[PDB]
Order: sequence, then C-alpha cells, then structure tokens
Amino acid sequence: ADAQRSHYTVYPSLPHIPFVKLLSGKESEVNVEKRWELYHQLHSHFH
Amino acid sequence: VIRKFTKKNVARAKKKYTPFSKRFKSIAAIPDLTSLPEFYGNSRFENKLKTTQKHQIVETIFSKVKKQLNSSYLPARENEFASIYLSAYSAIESDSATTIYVAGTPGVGKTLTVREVVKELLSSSAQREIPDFLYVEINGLKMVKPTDCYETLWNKVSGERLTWAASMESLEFYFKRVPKNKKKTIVVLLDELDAMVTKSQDIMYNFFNWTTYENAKLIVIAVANTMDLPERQLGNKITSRIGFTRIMFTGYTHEELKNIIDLRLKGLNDSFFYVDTKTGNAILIVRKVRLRMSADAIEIASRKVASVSGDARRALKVCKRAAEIAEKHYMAKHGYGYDGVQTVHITHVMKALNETLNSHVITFMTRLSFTAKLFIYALLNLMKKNGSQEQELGDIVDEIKLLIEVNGSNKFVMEIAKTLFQQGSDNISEQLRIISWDFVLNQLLDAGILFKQTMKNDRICCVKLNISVEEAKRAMNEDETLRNL
Amino acid sequence: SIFLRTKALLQKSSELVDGALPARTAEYEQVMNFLAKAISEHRSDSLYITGPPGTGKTAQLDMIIRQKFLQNLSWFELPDGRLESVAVTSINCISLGEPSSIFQKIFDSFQDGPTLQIKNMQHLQKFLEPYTFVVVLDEMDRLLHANTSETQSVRTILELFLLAKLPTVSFVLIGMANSLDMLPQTIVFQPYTAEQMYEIVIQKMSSLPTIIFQPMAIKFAAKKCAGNTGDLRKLFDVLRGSIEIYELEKKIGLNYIAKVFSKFVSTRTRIAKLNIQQKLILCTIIQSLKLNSDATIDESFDHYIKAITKTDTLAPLQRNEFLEICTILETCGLVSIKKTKCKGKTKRFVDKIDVDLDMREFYDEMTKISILKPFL
Ligand SMILES: Nc1ncnc2c1ncn2[C@@H]1O[C@H](COP(=O)(O)OP(=O)(O)OP(=O)(O)O)[C@@H](O)[C@H]1O
Ligand SMILES: Nc1ncnc2c1ncn2[C@@H]1O[C@H](COP(=O)(O)OP(=O)(O)OP(=O)(O)O)[C@@H](O)[C@H]1O
Ligand SMILES: [Mg+2]
Ligand SMILES: [Mg+2]
Repeated sequence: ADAQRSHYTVYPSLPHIPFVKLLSGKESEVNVEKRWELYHQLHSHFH
Repeated sequence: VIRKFTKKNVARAKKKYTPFSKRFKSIAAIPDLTSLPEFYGNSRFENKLKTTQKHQIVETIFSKVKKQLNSSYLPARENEFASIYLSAYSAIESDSATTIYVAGTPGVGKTLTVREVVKELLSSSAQREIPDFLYVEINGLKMVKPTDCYETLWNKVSGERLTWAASMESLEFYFKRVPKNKKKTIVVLLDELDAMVTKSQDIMYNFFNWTTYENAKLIVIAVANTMDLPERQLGNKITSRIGFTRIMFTGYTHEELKNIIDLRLKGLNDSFFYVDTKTGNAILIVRKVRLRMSADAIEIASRKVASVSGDARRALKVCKRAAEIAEKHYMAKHGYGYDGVQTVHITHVMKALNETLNSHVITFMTRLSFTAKLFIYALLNLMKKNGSQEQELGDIVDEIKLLIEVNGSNKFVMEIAKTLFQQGSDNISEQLRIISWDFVLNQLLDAGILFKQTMKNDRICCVKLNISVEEAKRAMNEDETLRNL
Repeated sequence: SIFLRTKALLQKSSELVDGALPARTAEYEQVMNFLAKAISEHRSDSLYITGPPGTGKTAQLDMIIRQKFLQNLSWFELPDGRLESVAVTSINCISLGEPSSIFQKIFDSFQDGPTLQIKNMQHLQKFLEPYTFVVVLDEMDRLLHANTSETQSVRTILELFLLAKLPTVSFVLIGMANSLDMLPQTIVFQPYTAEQMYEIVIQKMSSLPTIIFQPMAIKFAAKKCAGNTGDLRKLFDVLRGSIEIYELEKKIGLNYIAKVFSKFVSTRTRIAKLNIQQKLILCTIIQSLKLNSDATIDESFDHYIKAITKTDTLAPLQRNEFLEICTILETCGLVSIKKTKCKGKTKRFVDKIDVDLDMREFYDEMTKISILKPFL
C-alpha cells in the first residue's frame, strides 16, 4: 500500500481552460475564450 | 582544484579487494589448497639490534638466579592439559570443527598450557597419528583494529593480503563451501577474547559460527578472563555457540607455586660456584662459594602469593626481587662494580613482599609543606562540621583564615602569619589567598589526593578527598603544630 | 574407534542425517504449505520464523534448500506437481557491512551481465518487476539500526516487509530471527523437550553400529537440558563431555552425566576457608554497603576503622593491607571489584567494592563466631 509509505510517484492515465460558462450555463464558448484572452492580456500587461 | 582540507599523511596498505569466492569459476573448480605453495604458510628484523661488546660483564652468583626466575625461561597443569589435548586431538582426527573455551585469572598458565598442547599436537602430527594442521595465534590486544584478526587469519591460511571485509568473506567462503578433502585443519588460538568484543559483536559471532559449519575443519581455542564473559557481554547466539563445557584455570595453591619455583631453581639451588674475589664473576661447576635459597622463604612467598592471586608471575617476581635485594647488599658490602655461603634469606623475601604493601600516601603527606597541611586540616574540619564529603574552596579559604586568626597566640602561627599573608614583606599587601595557595592546590591535585570540579568560579567550586579520611588524619596527627590546635 | 565417531557425531558441526528433521515435522509441513501457497499462486507474502538458539531453524531450512531445491534458479515440485522455476537464495546478515545494503545483496545473489547500483528498495522493485524470487534472511536482527529512534531503527526492515506486501511483484521473504535477541505470517520453533531430544539423539547416532550410551543416561541428560531455553547444542556438549570424562578417567551411565554437570558448573564453603581477620573485613564491607551502596574502597576502609575503635577486636591495619584482604576475597569470589565513574559534582573514575554473595548463608556463618556479631 502506497498510502502506508512516505513518498510515492504516480503517473495518471489520459484518454482546455479552467473558465466556466456563466449566465447559469447560457453563455457561449466564444465569450469564455474571449474572457480568457482578455484576462491574460490584462494580467501580462500588469505583471 | 582548491581543497577544503588535506590528508597529507595517508598510509595505505597494498591489500587487494577481490575475495576468495570470485577467483574460481565454481565450487568444483577449486584445486587442492594443501598442494599449493602460498597456502598454509608453505623474520628479517633480527639483525638490527646487535652490536659488538668490548667489556667482559661481571655476572655474580645471584645473576643466574635472577635470569632463572624470568617468565620467558608444567608440574601443576595436567588435567587442563589432558582436557584440551583430548578435545583438540579428537577434533583433528575426526576432521571436526569445535570450540574449546578456557578462562582464568592472570598468570595461571593458560597460554603456556595451550601452547604446550599445540606443540604436542604438532609432535603427534610429525610422526603421523593425526592429519597435518595449521596453527594460528591471534591476540586481541596486539591488534590495532579489532577487524585486523580477519586480515591476520586469512593471511595465515592463503598467504594473500586483503582488506578486512574481503578477508571476512574469503574466510566465510573457505569455511562454508570448500570441501574437507580439499583443505587442511586449522587450529586458531584467540587470546585476550574480551579485546575482540565490539559493539555489534560481528567478529565474535563470525568466529564461533564458523565452528558450527560442516566443511570448516576449524578448531577455535578461546582464552578469556572469566567464565561468565559470554553470559555478560555476548548475545545468546554466541553464548549458545561457545557451549556449556567451559574450562576453568583456577589459581595456583602454595604447593604448586613452590613446585614451579623449585623446578626453576632445580640445578642451581644448594650448588657450588667458582667466584673471583677481586671482581665477583661466578662460574658454575678464586673461592668455591655455596649458593642456596631457603625453602622456608620460597614456601611463605608461595603461601602469600597463592592467598592473594595464585599468579605464577607474581611468585617468580617476588623471588627475583628478593634475589635482587640480596645481590644489592652483597655488591654493596663487597665493593663490586659493573663491567663462603651465599643465601637468599627469608628477610629478603619479606622485604620484597612488603615493598608493594607499604603506603607512601601518609609518608607523602607527612613531608608536605605547612600550607598544604593547613589546606588538608581545614578541609578535614569542614568535613567534620558540615559532613558533606565535598567542600567549596571559598569555605576552605575562610576556614584557613579562621584557623589562623583564632590561634593567634600560638608561637608558630605568630611567626608564620606574615609569611602566609604578606610573604614576610612590607610593601606587599594583605592577600586574600595564602602564599602558595594554587601551588599546593595543584600539588594535591597532581598527586591524586584531591578531586576538583570543573568550574570557573573559584569560590563555589567544590573539592573532594580522593583518599580515605583516617590516613589523612593520621598524617595530620604526626605534625607538632596541627596537633596542638 | 567408536568413541571418536560418536564424538564426531556429537559435535555442533556434524552432518544432518523425506526431507524433514526428526522432531520438526509440523514446522516443516507448515513451511512447505507456505511455499506451495506462495509459489503456485505466484503471490507476494512474507514469512517470519521465531525461535530460541539451537532449535533447528537453520538446520531445517538448509535441509529444505538442500533436498527440495539468472543464477539460483531451481526446479520445484508442486503438490499438483508439474514443475516450477524459482530463484531461492539464503543471505546471512552478519556478513553484511551495512544493513541498508541488503537489497544489493539481494540483487547480487540472483544475477550473473549488467551491474546497477541498488541503494533503496525501489531499484529492487523495478528489477524484480518485469518477472518468482525467495530470499531467506537469516540473523535478520542485525538489520535493525543501533542508536536510532524506534521509528528509524525499524526503518529498513519494514521496507523489506512492505515490498513483500506489494501487488505484481514476485517476492517471497522468509525471515529467520532469534527471539532472545529481539503483517507477515509467524512460525515459531518451540524449544525441544526430553522425548524429542531422545528421538533426535537415537536417530542421529543410528548410523553408528554400537550405542555407547545407556538410554537412561540420555534421558537424564535430555531432562537436565530442558525447560525454558532448551538448547540441543547444550545436550550435544553434555554427551561429548561425558565421553571425554569417561576416556580421561580410563557403556556410559548416569554418573558420568552427573560428573559433567558437576565439573562444568557455594558461599558457605568460601567463608569457611577464611581466617578471623578476613571474616572481619567481609563483615565491615557489607555493613558499609548498606549505608552507602555506592562506596569506594577508601570509604569502605573508612567504615572499618570506626568499627574497630568501638570494639578493640584485633589490631587495626593499614589501608594497603585492607586492599590486600579485599584482593584475597576477590580471589575467593566473595568480592567483585570494579572501576566505574562516580556521579557527584566531580566526575572521575574510582574503584568500588561490590558483593553478590547469598545473604542467607552469610548471617549463619558469622553468628557462630561471637566476636564478629558486633559487626553485623
Ligand atoms: N604451570 C606452570 N609451570 C611453570 N611456569 C608457569 C606455569 N604457569 C605459569 N607459569 C609461568 O608464568 C608465566 C605466565 O603464564 P601465562 O602467560 O601462561 O599466563 P596466563 O594464565 O595466560 O595469563 P594472562 O591472562 O595474564 O595472559 C609463564 O610464562 C611461566 O613463566
Ligand atoms: N531437529 C533437529 N534434528 C537434528 N539436528 C538438529 C535439529 N535441530 C537442530 N539440530 C542441530 O542442532 C544444531 C543447531 O541447529 P540450528 O543451527 O538449526 O539452530 P538454530 O535454531 O538456527 O539456532 P540459532 O538461533 O542459534 O541459530 C546444529 O548442529 C543442527 O544440525
Ligand atoms: Mg596469556
Ligand atoms: Mg540459525
């Protein structure tokens, strides 16, 4: 049992932005992508 | 490259790292090690300590006696000899591996008996009643490191020089895997076994676990101080492997010590010598001088030594010291330098025996100065009043001051108070310590009379007597001044 | 001769003569049940063998790998019985330098080829991962770390054990350890009793033509070598000593077993061999040790002078004469002189007197003498 050990490395299996759809799920995906790009262009401009 | 420290005195031995288990292809490929040139042992420094003598040195009558009583040059060890010889002979004859445990007090003839057993076994193997064997002797106190035993024994077996871990695996492989028809019996004496005890007991377990192996053909004679050394300092595995049948070397009785000394002095006691009166040189067969050492003196020396220790070294040294005392008196009275009846008497034996019995502690404290005696006396007063067995140094300072100022009508104190507190001088102020205060403190610490605590405050540092109180009082009762007050 | 052959069989190094020990059938069957369960199902598990010294754990397991069995690959017969290839090795742990190197010792026991550095169990796990393997760790009590907190001391050993409880690894651990010196399945080897030792002795010298021992002598030796911590090595040494005593004085009976047990094994006789000066010193030593119990020779001599002056029995003697009588009682066994460090404000090494004699027999011997009764 790896839970009974000190440190163990695992490799997850695999078979893309963290922004969610607003307006109770009625907002389009293009508005989500635009909001992502606008957040990054303000964030980079500040930093 | 800039080095953070340097080790510029490294002395590394030319010892290889490959063990015996990796120099042949298999177990069945190992050749017969008995028919090998380097295996089983098949002095260059003796010339360096020789010089030319250009004086005829004068050996008196007592010189042969004193050379005779040396430990370097067995009436009482016949059952221990029989037991060790029977066990070793049975293990050599049957190709068996075994342990023989021997223990005893110093000087009771353990090493001598084991070496005589080994010499008699070699004599038996010379005329072919037992198979040939190798003899290895390992003293635990003659090793720089305890693991050097691993380096020693393998070097006596194979003739190779390896490091200690590689030697240990080589010995393990040789004892476990090499067949008995391919090897030779080895008898190893482990002398001073308590010096081979480590914190993890690796060497002890390895040496007594190789004896439990079938193919080993190893006989280990382990010589120790006490019977209960495995039961005190070793684990239950090593105590189980050593065994239960353990051989006691008890101390000698006075008859045995007397027989040992008489067997030393067998040819020269009650004998005749040709002695040149001008020089004192004695020649065994100008005056014919009859030499004797009395049996009563030897007897009581044997009785005293046997009651104390049973040590043959001590009895031989007491007799040799008596002979030295007699020779010193003889050369004093005859005017003999270094280039009808001579008797080593009983008074010389009693002078030799009492010389290690007279105590110089009271004699030393009797001949100290007045200030050291005053220190000891004030310390005894503090131990009398407060009863602590450890007194502060400031308390000793104030008690010395009080003893000076109370007995200020004593004539000696009136004559010496200016010496203790001004060194007999005007222009020297009244001092807080007496003159030679730290001198007598360090003198009593050097002699081992006192113990001083490690503190940097001089007043509350404590001082304890290391000797008994009555001999200190006795020494204080000899002095005429400290008796009066 | 028959005596030399009997002593050769009675050594600790003698050859063990289907493949089970005479008095160890149940443990042998349990070990084979473990091996048949782990090898056929190809499971990862861990065995742990407990016992007192000389109970036959090493002998039975060496019998198992000798009879019933990439180097160390051996063919093994199942209870079903097709075949199996299994890498079984037996690593003694005292020959290890470091306890953390055992994985490397596990690796070098199996390979020829490549040589890769193993400093943890992970390299061992990835080495054994693409493949079963049995390691027999004898004297595994060496694998505990000294001067290390409980946790870090058990540190390596559970890494030996938890890898034995991992899926998809082909690892079987059989760890034989001594109980007296110190989850996996535990097998205990109980110390032998008298009938088991009798059966072992008769079966082990069944090779010899003529039995030189009497049977009741062997039963008496087995009964005397029994109870808690029952060692078969002790029985072998007792029989070998009986043969040695017999041929030194010249069948073997009860009297020679008693001769061994009296030869190789009391404070009433020690006191009785003393004069009145030495009995006086032994009385003042014990009286001084009631008051202090950490008292030097000078403090023991300190008490003796005060006891004389209130009694005036015998002339008072010097300090070095006192230490000589203490050396005489050291030789007699009544006194045990050690040098240890005192534990006051000033710490140095001092010599102090210890007594371990029986106090019940001390008061009986001294109350008969009237002048010594003030000194109790
Ligand atoms: N039985 C004896 N007969 C004659 N001389 C003896 C006898 N026993 C001892 N000696 C003498 O005493 C010396 C010391 O003996 P030995 O070296 O054997 O002592 P030991 O018992 O091994 O002691 P230690 O523990 O100090 O090594 C010997 O060299 C020898 O001169
Ligand atoms: N049941 C038995 N039948 C025959 N011989 C035995 C038996 N048990 C032990 N022996 C023998 O007793 C001696 C000790 O055996 P072994 O080495 O197996 O003990 P052990 O339990 O490993 O002890 P330790 O913990 O001290 O190692 C050896 O000579 C061995 O051959
Ligand atoms: Mg010696
Ligand atoms: Mg074992």
